[PDB]
Amino acid sequence: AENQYYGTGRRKSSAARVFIKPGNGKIVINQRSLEQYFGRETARMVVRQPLELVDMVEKLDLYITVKGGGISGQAGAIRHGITRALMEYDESLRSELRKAGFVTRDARQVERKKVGLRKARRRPQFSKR
Amino acid sequence: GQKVHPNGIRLGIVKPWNSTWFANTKEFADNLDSDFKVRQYLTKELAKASVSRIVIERPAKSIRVTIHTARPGIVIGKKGEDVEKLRKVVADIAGVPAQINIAEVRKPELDAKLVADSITSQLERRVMFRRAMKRAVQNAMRLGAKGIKVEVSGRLGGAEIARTEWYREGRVPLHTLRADIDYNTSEAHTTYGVIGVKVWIFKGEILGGMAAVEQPEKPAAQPKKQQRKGRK
Amino acid sequence: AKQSMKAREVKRVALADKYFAKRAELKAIISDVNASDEDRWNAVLKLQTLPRDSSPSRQRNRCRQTGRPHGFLRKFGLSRIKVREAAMRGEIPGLKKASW
Amino acid sequence: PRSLKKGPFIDLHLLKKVEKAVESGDKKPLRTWSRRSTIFPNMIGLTIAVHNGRQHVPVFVTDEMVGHKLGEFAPTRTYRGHAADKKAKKK
Amino acid sequence: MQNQRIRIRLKAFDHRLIDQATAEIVETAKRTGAQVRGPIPLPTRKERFTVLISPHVNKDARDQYEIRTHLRLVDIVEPTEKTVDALMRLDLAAGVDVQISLG
Amino acid sequence: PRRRVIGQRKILPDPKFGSELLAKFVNILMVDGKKSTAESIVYSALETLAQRSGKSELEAFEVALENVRPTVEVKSRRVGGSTYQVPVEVRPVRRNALAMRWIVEAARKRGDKSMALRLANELSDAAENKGTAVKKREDVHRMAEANKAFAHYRWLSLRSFSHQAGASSKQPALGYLN
RNA sequence: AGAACCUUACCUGGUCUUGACAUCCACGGAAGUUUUCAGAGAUGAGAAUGUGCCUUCGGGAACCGUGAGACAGGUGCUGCAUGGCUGUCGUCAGCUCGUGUUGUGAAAUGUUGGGUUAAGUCCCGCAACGAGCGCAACCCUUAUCCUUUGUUGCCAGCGGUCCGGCCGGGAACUCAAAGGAGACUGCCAGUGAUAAACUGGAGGAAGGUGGGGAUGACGUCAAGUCAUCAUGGCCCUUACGACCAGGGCUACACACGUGCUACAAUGGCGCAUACAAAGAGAAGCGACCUCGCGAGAGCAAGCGGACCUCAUAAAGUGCGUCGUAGUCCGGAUUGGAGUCUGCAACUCGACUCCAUGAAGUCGGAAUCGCUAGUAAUCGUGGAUCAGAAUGCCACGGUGAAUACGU
Repeated sequence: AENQYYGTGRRKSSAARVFIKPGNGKIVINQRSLEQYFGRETARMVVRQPLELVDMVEKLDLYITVKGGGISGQAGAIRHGITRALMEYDESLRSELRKAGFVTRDARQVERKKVGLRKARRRPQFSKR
Repeated sequence: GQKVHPNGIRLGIVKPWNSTWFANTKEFADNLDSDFKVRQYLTKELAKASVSRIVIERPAKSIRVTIHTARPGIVIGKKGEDVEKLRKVVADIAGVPAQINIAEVRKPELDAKLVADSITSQLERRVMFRRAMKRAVQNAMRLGAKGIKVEVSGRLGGAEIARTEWYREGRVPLHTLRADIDYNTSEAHTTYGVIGVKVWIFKGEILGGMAAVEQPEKPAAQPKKQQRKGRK
Repeated sequence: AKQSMKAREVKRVALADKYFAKRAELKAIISDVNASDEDRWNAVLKLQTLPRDSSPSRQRNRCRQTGRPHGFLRKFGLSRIKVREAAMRGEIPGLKKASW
Repeated sequence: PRSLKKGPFIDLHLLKKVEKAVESGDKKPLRTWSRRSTIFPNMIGLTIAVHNGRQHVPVFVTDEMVGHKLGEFAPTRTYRGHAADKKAKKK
Repeated sequence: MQNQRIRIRLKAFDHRLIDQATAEIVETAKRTGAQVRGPIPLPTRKERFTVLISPHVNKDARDQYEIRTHLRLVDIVEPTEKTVDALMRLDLAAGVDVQISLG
Repeated sequence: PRRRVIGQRKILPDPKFGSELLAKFVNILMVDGKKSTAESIVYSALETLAQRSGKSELEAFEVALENVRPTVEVKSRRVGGSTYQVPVEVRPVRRNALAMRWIVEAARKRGDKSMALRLANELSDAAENKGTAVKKREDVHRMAEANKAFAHYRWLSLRSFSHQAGASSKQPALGYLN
C-alpha cells in the first residue's frame, strides 16, 4: 500500500520516473506543464497511446521526473514508464502491458568504443600503397 | 608472436600487484619513480641471495617492503647486519623512513622465478644444456602445480641465428581472467650476447586471494546500522 | 635523443615549476592591464636571463626516469612504450586491462 | 594579423649590446642571434647583424621598420622556383 | 539535507583494500562511540589511457589501460576523540589512503 | 559458407498510430541519424494527404506502395567465359523496402519548400502510376522478362548433385555447386 | 598525443676538455644566497651576506673550478648476432604435449570420414590412445531484478514555503559500488541418422553459451624495434661528450592517406526551449563583481570532487524567416586595429571584429565499414596539455536497410 505506485521507464539507458494513482486524469511533467516541456509536439501523442489503449485518460493521475535522453526520446521512455507503474487496478495489468510490450526493457545494451578501431567496430580506413 | 603478457590482465581480480600505494593523483609519478628506484637498487644488493618476488606497500608515513625468498634466512644474513643494510638504502631511496618484513615462503622449488634463474645459470656458464630445459619441466611437475610452459631463447647451442625452443606439459590456460598464475621472464648475459627464459606456470584455475567484501552493508559490521531518515 | 639534450630538458623543468607558481597572479600584475601606468619597469626585467629557462613555456616536463622528449605521460612520469613495459610487470598501482 | 599582447619586452640579448652602442651613436654590425626580438625607438640608427642560422645579415634600423622584427628581415626558409630550383635566400 | 560537519574520506587504487578499511572504521566508530552510520559507497573514478602495443609501429593494434580510484565517505555524524585515536592505532592499509582532513 | 541460420531485426509499431507500415517508412526516412525530424516530416505529410482526401490519411501512400513495387531482381552467376544474368523472385519484405527507398529518393528532388509537401506530392503521383518510380519498376521488369534465357553454372553443377546421393535436380543448400 | 626558443635525432654559432653529473684523490674556494656591468649566453671583472660539515686541527669531504687515473657518457653502427616485446594470416578451425603402432625411413597416424557447433561441441567410428591449447568457462561490464548504504544521492507524502532537497524532515522513488539473482538447447514441441544442435513455446529485462567486452593456438612469415629498455660484436671518449642560444621536421613543385565541416531548405539563421552521462581541474579553473563592440579583462567567494567549476552539452523542440541567384547556404584568404598563452607570436600558436572578399552546387582514378546499440549522426569530457584537436580515448543523446543465395 502506497501514496503513489511507481514505474522506472527504463528505455535505451534513459529513465522516466513515473508515479501513478487514481484521480481525475491529471499530468505534472518535470515540476511543470505538458505545454512547456513537449510544446507544440507529436510527443504528447506518444505518452497518450498506451493510456488511450486501456481507456483511462480521464482516470489516471500522474507525477513525472526524468533524467537522460532526447526530448522526443523521453516521451518514448514515459510510454513504457506509465505502464511499469500501472500494476494494481487489476492483477493481470503488468502481464498484458508486457504482452503489448510497454513493460519490456530495451534489451540492446551499449558496445564500448574499441581500441585501435575508429568507432565501436569500424576498423580503420586506409588505401595505403 | 601474439598475446598480452600474462600477469598484466589478472590485476583487477584475484592477483595482487607487484606494488600497492596511494599518492592522491598529483604525486603518483613521484611515488612511481621512487618505487621503481627501490625495486632496481634493492634487489641489486641482494643479488647473492635467492628471491621469487618483491612486493612494495605504502602506509602513512612508512614504506613497508614484503620480500619473497627460497628460504627464510637467506635475506636476514648474519645477526641481522645484511637486512639492516637493506632497510638502510630503502630509507635513503624513499621520501619516508623504511620498514621490511619477510613473506611466506611458498612452493620455492618449482616457483616461476626460482626456476628461471636456475635455468639461466646453465647457459651463463657454457654448460652443454642437452636436457636441461626438459628436466626443468619435469622436476617442476614432480614438485607440484597442474601444468608448466618453458620457452628458452638466447641463440641455443651457439647458433649464429636467433633459434628458440619450447615445451609445455599438463594444463596451461593462455586467455585466463581467474586465479593467480605465476609468470617470469628472466634476462641474463652469456659469451654470445643476451639470453632469456620465459617460465609460465599454472597452479590452479581458482584462487580467492583478493576480493571485494562478502556481504551487503546491513549484515556486515556494526549492530546499530540504521539511519535517522532526517534528524540532522 | 642524446644525454646532453636530455640534461638540458631536465634543467628547464625544475625552474619552470619553481618560478611559475610564484608568478601565477604576477603575469596579471607586472604585464597585463593591472600594470596600467604601473610596473612595466626595465629595472625588474633586466633580471630575466636566469628565468629564460624557468619559464611556463618550458614546462613540458618530459620523462622523469629517462629525460627523453615527446609522447610523455605526466601521471606515470613515463611515456607510451615505457608505461606498457611496466604495466606488464605490475609496477604501477591500480593498472589493469579494460573490459566493459 | 597577430601581435605581442600587453606585457613589456626589451630582450636580454639586445639590452647590454644596445646600451653601449647608443653611447657610440652607432658602431660596428652587432653580432645578434635574437631574431625572435622586436625593434624599438632606443635602437633607431643602429646596425643589427642578424644570424639566420647559417650567418649574420646586417639590418639597418630606422623609423619605417619599428613595427617589425629582426626575424622578418633576416630569412630562414627557401622558396623553390620551378624553371630550376632556387640556390639563394631572398631579401 | 545534511551539511558536512567533518569529511572522513578513503581514497584508493585497489578496489578490495578500501572495502576492508571502511568496514573496519565503521566498527571502530561503534566500539568507541554511539553515533555512526553505514558507509556511503560514494562514486568511483576511472582514468583512460591508450598506448602502443608493439615497441615500434603497428598503428592499428594499439593497447588500452584503466586505472580505477575508489572513494568512500563513511559519514560518522559525530567522531569521538576515541574514534580518531582507534582508527589511527589500528591503521595498516596500503592500497588506500584515509583522509581525516577536510574540504 | 555460413555455419548456422541467422535471423533479422524487427520493426515495432510507431507511438502515434500503432503501425508497423508507418514505423518501417519513417526508418527509411531517416537522414544522418536525425529521426525526430523524419517523424515531423512523416506526420505533417500524413496530414496533407488528409486535406487531399479526408476519409483516410494513408490514401495515396498505400496505393503508391502497390504500384511502384518490384517483384523481380537480377543476380549473375558465371557460365565459363561469360557472366550472363539470372532473374530471382524477391521476398515481400525487400519488395516493399525497394518501393519505399525509390519513393524518398523521388521526394528529395521535387525541390518544393518543405519535405512534408514533397513526400505527400510524390506519393500522390506514384499512386496514380504517374510518378518517378514507375520507370524503376519497368526497367527491372524488362531485364527480368528478357534474361530468362540463362542459368547458374549448369554444366558441372548438375553432376555435383547427381553423385552425392542427391537427386537428378539442383539442390538449394550450402557449399554444394548449384 | 599536443616539434616558436626548451623540446635538437638535424643544422649553425660561441666554448672547454676526468669532461654536464656521481664515486674516488690533490689544491683553492663552503655549498647556498643576494647584485652591477662587458659578452647573446656560456663566460669574465667587481660588490655584499655566510665561513656550515669533519678534524692527527695538518687537512679533507659536500658542492664548485682545476688536474692524474680508474671511469662516466653515447636513439653510435649491426634486426639473417641477439634478448626483452609485439604484428600478420584469423576467431583459420584448426595446432601441439606424453606414448604406442605401421613403413627401411623421411614421416604418417591422432590433427582424417559422415552429421552438427562458437568449440578437439557432441552422436557414430577406423592404431590411434591419453590430455591440453584455440574455443568453451570462471571474468569485468550492461541489463532488468533481488539486495544493502542513505551523502557532497534521492524526495509518493508532510512542515517553513516564491513549493526550489534550500532547510524542519521523509524512504514510495531513481540513484551510487558492490554481493550477486537469471538462461542450461536444460525444459517442453518440431526438425536432425540415433545425436550434437537450430528454431518455436513460455515466464521474465532477456531466451539461444541473455547485450557488451576481455578474449586469439604451435608458429612459418627471414615481419619489425639495438630508438623504452637489455646486450656481445664495436667506434669516438680535446669525442658519435658537454654548457649556452637561435633555427627545422608544420618547408613547397607537387602527388597521396586520414578526418573534420560544408555544398542546404529533413536545412541554415535569429529570438525563445528541454533533459546528459562519465571524468578533470591548486603554476590551475572559477559564481558574483565592475570594465569591453566582442574576444577579453582585472578582482574574487570557492574547488579531494555526486561539496565549487569546467558546463550554455548539442543534436532535438518552438515560432517566424529564406528560394537555386554560390544565396537567405558556405563563409576561406589577407590588409588593419583590438585581444590572448608566453621576456619571443616572423617563418611552426589561439581569438575577436572592421574593410574587402573567393573556393565548394555531391566530386574522375581511387576508396572503406557494418548483422544491431552495429552502421549512421550530434555534442561532451579526459590522456597529452604554457599556446593550439581536424586526431586519439571513452562517455551520454538520436538510431537503419537486410541476411532469399554461395
